[PDB]
Amino acid sequence: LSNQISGLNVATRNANDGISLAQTAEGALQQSTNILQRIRDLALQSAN
Amino acid sequence: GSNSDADRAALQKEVAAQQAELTRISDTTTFGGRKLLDGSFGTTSFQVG
Repeated sequence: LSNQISGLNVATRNANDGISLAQTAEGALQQSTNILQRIRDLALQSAN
Repeated sequence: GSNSDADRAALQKEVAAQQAELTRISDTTTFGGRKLLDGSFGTTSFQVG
């Protein structure tokens, strides 16, 4: 049980690290969605 | 009266001035350096969707 609890603690720490990495991914992908939105705006006004 | 105005020549000058002024109305409508009603209107298509 001590081995199991220690492994589970370090695994929760690794999982939180992965959550932070995936949250950075969420932010970067939201930024790219904003860029693609602006690209759609400039493309549609590019009808000119 | 078909003969009363011997200045039909001056009348023709008036008409030619009007014609040149119409040809000028053709130009000078350069809404964007792209004078619309004369010359080069590529039958454009304003995208609205």
